[PDB]
Amino acid sequence: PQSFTSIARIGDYILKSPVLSKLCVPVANQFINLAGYKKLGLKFDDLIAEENPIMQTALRRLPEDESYARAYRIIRAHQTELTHHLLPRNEWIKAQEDVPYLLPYILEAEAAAKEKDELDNIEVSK
Amino acid sequence: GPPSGKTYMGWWGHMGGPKQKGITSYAVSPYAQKPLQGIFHNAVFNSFRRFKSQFLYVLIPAGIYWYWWKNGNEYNEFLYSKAGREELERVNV
Amino acid sequence: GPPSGKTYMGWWGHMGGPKQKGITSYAVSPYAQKPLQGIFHNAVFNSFRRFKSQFLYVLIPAGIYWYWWKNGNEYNEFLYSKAGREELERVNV
Amino acid sequence: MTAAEHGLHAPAYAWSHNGPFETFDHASIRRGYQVYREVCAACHSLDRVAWRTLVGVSHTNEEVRNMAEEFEYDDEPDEQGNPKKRPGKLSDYIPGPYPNEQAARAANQGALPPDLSLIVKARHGGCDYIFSLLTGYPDEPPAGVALPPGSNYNPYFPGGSIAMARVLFDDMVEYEDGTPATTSQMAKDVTTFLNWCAEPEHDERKRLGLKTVIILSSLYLLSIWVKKFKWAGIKTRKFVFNPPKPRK
Amino acid sequence: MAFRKSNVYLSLVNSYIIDSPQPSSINYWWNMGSLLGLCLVIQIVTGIFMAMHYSSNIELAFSSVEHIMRDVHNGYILRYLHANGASFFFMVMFMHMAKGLYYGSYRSPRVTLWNVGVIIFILTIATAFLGYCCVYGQMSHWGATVITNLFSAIPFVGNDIVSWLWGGFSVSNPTIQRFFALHYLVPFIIAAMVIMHLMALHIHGSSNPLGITGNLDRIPMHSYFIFKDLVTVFLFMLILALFVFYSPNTLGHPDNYIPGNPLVTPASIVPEWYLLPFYAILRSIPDKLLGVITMFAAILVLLVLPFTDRSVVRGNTFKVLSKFFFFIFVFNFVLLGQIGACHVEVPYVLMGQIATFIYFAYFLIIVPVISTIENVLFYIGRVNK
Amino acid sequence: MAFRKSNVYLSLVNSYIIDSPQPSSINYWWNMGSLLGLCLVIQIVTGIFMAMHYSSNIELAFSSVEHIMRDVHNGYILRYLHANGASFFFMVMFMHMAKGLYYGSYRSPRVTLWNVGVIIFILTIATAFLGYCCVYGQMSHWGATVITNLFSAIPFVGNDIVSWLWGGFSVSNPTIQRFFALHYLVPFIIAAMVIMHLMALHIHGSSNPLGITGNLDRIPMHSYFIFKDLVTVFLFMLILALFVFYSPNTLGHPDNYIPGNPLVTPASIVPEWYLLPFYAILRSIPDKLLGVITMFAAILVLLVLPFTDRSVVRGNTFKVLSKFFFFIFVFNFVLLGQIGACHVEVPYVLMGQIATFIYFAYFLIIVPVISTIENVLFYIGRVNK
Amino acid sequence: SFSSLYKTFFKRNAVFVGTIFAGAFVFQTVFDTAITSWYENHNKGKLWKDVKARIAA
Ligand code: HEM
Ligand code: HEM
Ligand code: HEM
Ligand code: HEM
Ligand SMILES: COc1c(O)c(C)c(C/C=C(\C)CC/C=C(\C)CC/C=C(\C)CC/C=C(/C)CC/C=C(\C)CCC=C(C)C)c(O)c1OC
Repeated sequence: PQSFTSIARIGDYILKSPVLSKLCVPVANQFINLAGYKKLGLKFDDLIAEENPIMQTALRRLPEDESYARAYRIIRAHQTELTHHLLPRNEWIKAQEDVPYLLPYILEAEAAAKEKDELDNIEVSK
Repeated sequence: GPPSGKTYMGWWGHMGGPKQKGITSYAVSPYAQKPLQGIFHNAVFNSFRRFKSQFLYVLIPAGIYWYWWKNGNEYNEFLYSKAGREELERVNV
Repeated sequence: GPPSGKTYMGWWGHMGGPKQKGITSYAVSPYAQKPLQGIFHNAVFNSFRRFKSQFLYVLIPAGIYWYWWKNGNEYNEFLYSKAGREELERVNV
Repeated sequence: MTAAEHGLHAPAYAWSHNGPFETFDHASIRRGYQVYREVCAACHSLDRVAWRTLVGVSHTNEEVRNMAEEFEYDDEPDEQGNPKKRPGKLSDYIPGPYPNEQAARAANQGALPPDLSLIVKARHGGCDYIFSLLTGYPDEPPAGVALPPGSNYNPYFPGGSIAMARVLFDDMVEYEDGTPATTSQMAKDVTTFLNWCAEPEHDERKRLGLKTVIILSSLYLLSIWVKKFKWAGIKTRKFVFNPPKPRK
Repeated sequence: MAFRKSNVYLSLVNSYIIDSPQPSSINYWWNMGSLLGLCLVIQIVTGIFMAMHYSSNIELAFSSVEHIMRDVHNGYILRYLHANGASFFFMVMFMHMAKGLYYGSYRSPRVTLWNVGVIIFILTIATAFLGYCCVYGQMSHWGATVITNLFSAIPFVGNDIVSWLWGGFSVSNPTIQRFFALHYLVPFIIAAMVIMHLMALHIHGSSNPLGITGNLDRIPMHSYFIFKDLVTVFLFMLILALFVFYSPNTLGHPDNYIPGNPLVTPASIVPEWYLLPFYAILRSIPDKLLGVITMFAAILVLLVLPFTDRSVVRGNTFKVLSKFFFFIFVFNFVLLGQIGACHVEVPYVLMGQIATFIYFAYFLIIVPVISTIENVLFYIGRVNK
Repeated sequence: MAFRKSNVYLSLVNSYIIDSPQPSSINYWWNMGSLLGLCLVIQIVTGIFMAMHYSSNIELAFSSVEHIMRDVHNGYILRYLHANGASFFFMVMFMHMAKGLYYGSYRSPRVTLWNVGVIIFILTIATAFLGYCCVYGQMSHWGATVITNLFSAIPFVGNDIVSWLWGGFSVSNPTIQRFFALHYLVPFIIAAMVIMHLMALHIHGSSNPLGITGNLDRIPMHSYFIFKDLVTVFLFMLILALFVFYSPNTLGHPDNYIPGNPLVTPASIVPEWYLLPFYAILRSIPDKLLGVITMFAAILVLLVLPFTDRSVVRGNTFKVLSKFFFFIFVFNFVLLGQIGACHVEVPYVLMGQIATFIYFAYFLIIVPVISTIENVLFYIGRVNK
Repeated sequence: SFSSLYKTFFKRNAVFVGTIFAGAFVFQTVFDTAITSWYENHNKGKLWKDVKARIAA
């Protein structure tokens, strides 16, 4: 368990710096290519686990179409892994279409959860 | 029974997973299917491609530790071979 | 959860007993009253009333079987008492 | 972990009883016992095997008795309580020649003589190791090595010092025919005998194992087939997605 | 309503065996665990049938085992089956734990399952040691003495507690009687813990190998998975038969077949194959208190593995660096066992100490830093601006 | 939501000890059942600490009992508590039975419960005999001989099965070894059966003493009935102390304290007090096969009690004749036991035969006809025309 | 000739179990005797059967 606030902060810091970006973008691309999940038919906006209640709030905020598409992709992945095959090289998830559709619905709720956990322990102030 | 806590999985009819629509699963029934539709092509080709795709992940650690173990062994028997007064005493003692 | 068979007693709230209206209960809390009320008067009086009510149900069977046991013991004693040559033989067979 | 303290690693001899489908060569147990009784004599124990299990495995029915009436076993007393000795019967163990323990340490000039009844099942390697000990003695003691008096050298014993000498010479058993005067022969007989006495269940065990492995192999293949069969109702289902109508 | 869900005695078996929505993508390791449980039950059964013909003294304990192995109709099968079934039980136990580590089962949903499991682990190690003491061979007696003297490290109460548990100044009749009675009792407690493990499991089901939510589709146990457990247990039964008949003494050492003798000790004192990793670290750090505490530390670290990994993505199928480190970890474990089995000499001490350091470090520090690297790489690679 | 009802390991205990709506009008007999449960658990615990210091060979079984008697610090308490707690357990179980039969808990909605219970009954009788053999005094050897030979009444092949169960052609090492191992095994099976007993009980609560619906009002389990159990268990502890310290050798018979001698037997050989009732009916009818079948037939005629009690009004709290007949039956039972204890001579064979006749008659025919008369009288009394 | 006659022969569950048990019986017997024969003749001069004959004179 590790919040996406820290991840977003680290990511923005890395991306803003130009030289460090030139150093780390190619290795990131090659890593996500060798990750072994684009081919079998997964977007990275699904691999994140679904035990934390914040994840439940995130999913409950999704629109209908994306939830249905996510269900189709996950069940198809289940079946294809069961078969031991991989999908044909026609529906491999192309790199340019790995859009983040779920990250904002994590951060929007993570901020509220963090400020809830903070505001309880307020002081009398002056 | 007394009410129990919230759970992310239930029983049949109330799985609780996201509601899906448009999925249309099919079947063929096991009797009229000729089980071993692919038994040699699937076997050899899938086995070799899967062995290729996950080959390094065991070659690298096993090779590293085999090299380590071989070096340790060779130094050990070099210790107890006409070297117990000059090499043994400089590390052991 | 997996649904189970029909049951004649539910849990709190859905207990299953007949619904009733107009029944009123009370209580006075343990700390506001003497724990030992009656202690002796109820002891002696209720004890004697209860023992009087059910005396015969335990008196009669005990008496019957005591009578059997006494008769059996006395006959057994008479059997093996200067009677093993004139009574024991004619009844042992 | 020097070589001297550990002894030569056991070789890979080509046994006769080894192999997944091989029994004993117990046409030689019949003489392995003979040589063992001649040469071990009053030194090692073998006090765990009962004369009712050398019948039908190495000796037919009556010879076991015909030597069993040559020992004593100290059975129950007479009417006066004096303990009585009677000839041995068919369900009594071999007597360890040294009475309790002390005569052993008084006669070996050293340590206890280890129990042979389970020795070759209780040493590292072991099937060859006893053979190596029995034949590994150099004909001349090694040069430039300290050795305590009495004990004889061994290139196979861990530590290189054995308390027993090498009484395995030639022309000293003479089983029934032309065969002895080859110390390898006596060594082979005794090692086969001890490998049997460690477990008088080799033949039956191998047979039962063969039966079980055949049955299990057949059952395993059948299970493979049935798993391929009734799992095939889901290992081939196909899903077809349809974009649901966007209305809410 | 169907009778399968009406009678309570059968409603329970329905909910756990006849119908339980296992996930679709299950690989052979869940069947590996079920095979493990069935190995436990066959071990218990043959243990009872063993104990019906076993004495319990100390001058008449070795004689009992030689009697059961040589002079009883169809007996040696029982004794070799108990021993090699225990060894295979430890093999499958380690395999089950390794699967748990690899696929992300130890994560948040089943921390209670993980705790109950590690409790079962320490119980099982205790049981195996107890039974291995029950034989009272040559090295088994030394092992019993060493472990019963381990507790002397505790300050103040260092000689009273050993004098209590040991029941005497030396290993004698009370020691072995106590050990045998405990060895009989504690497997039933293991069975109770197994029941608890099942209850804590069924509350949330099993996990997908992909590390994804399994609340989408499921298929029942019976008529689909019962056959898979059947095939894997057929494989286990045949390999166990191969061991118990063809080559019996390969998963052990030829020293238990020696009468107990508190006069001399073997050239090398080694535990059975399934304890060498938890024996190398004892020779590793040369402080008695440090070793006694670091064993239970090596278990407590498995306890503390939850809320240590902090990758938002469960499992290690999709993290190349994490799974590569897992493989170097498993080879670390086997190397640790091997380095323990070999003697303590000049290179071996450095080998073992470095092994312990990298092992505990992988549990403590490697996993979090690698996890954070993985998460940040995933976050930055797929985003552009 | 309250943590007591959320965690599974505690949500289980909540519904059985912390929140279980027992009926308002409870008396001390269900508290007595709780007493029985605690007697079982203390029996198990003291049995473990007993077998911790008990040998198993036939030659060293009696010596083991004297050793647990004196040569172990604070050990005679263990042995006496084991024995007298067993006897008190059997008495309290008999009283649990008689309660159940009187109040009509065996009415249809609890037949599974009642069957499971009588299974515990037969199992417990077997356990008691097994342990009494485990002692191997003087008359326990003859008791084992006879009860093993009991099965020889089986038609055709009867000698092979008894020789198999009896470990050979003589009472020897395998006999007592197997008997002790099975005795040490069975009470855990009893524990499994009684957890099933609790499971079957929880489906429909516990019966009122009035034999009427209790779903109207109920009061919570804890803080009310836990103390009703505490008072009775304290009574049990004090009476057991009175029997274990001041009056040890009363409930049992002073014959076990003899070395086994299969050459001489005393003319007065009787079972312990809680097996006399069945022994009487066994020695009553003049046949071997008839007696062997009629013991288990006594158990089965216990079984047949449901769907025979054809009173529309549950229980025997409002039937003068039925309760009078129940009292004649319980005094019948005690008379049967005592006549079994006494020797068989001329005035006793007829006595015992009549006793068995009235016993089985009460089970079969007394309950239905008397019940029907009660029901018809109840109808006729309160009707005009 | 796998016509409907075998399907009717397999229709009744009880006769299916009877046939499987009878097959188990005959299989046990013939398989055991065959395995013993193969194990025996595979070792000429080893097993006691012929050794006692040879020592007979
Ligand atoms: C007696 C020993 C054990 C038994 C009988 C047992 C039983 C089971 C069973 C039946 C399952 C479900 C699938 C399977 O069979 O694997 C399971 C799963 C599991 N067990 Fe155990 N187990 C035992 C020991 C352990 C131990 C020691 C641990 C951990 C230290 C453990 C942790 C787990 C985990 C993590 C799962 C995860 C399933 C999932 O993620 O899909 N178990 N166990
Ligand atoms: C609960 C019933 C059990 C009984 C009655 C039992 C009894 C025995 C007995 C008699 C021995 C051999 C005693 C000796 O050699 O002197 C033994 C050995 C052993 N038992 Fe158990 N056992 C039981 C359960 C278990 C369990 C559950 C395990 C582990 C999962 C286990 C592991 C072992 C091991 C490893 C040995 C090895 C020592 C040897 O080979 O004998 N036992 N057991
Ligand atoms: C170790 C053995 C047993 C245990 C631990 C046990 C435990 C219990 C418990 C806890 C109850 C709830 C009320 C009470 O405590 O009495 C109960 C009730 C009952 N038990 Fe048992 N029992 C045992 C043996 C038996 C046997 C052998 C039978 C009958 C053959 C039996 C028949 C009953 C019946 C009929 C109830 C009815 C309660 C009601 O109707 O109000 N029990 N038992
Ligand atoms: C409720 C269940 C049990 C009952 C009713 C029971 C009853 C008895 C009885 C009557 C004896 C005869 C002892 C005497 O003559 O003084 C006995 C002996 C014994 N029981 Fe049990 N027992 C039970 C459970 C157990 C358990 C669970 C164990 C062990 C864990 C155990 C261990 C023993 C031992 C070791 C003896 C030795 C004989 C003696 O020293 O006199 N028992 N038991
Ligand atoms: C000398 O060379 C060595 C060596 O160096 C090592 C390390 C080992 C390895 C040995 C170990 C690692 C020892 C580990 C063994 C244990 C930790 C077992 C210790 C014993 C126990 C823990 C007894 C447990 C018994 C019980 C009855 C537990 C109590 C039960 C409770 C509290 C539950 C109560 C039940 C309920 C329902 C509340 C050897 O075996 C060995 O010999 C070769």
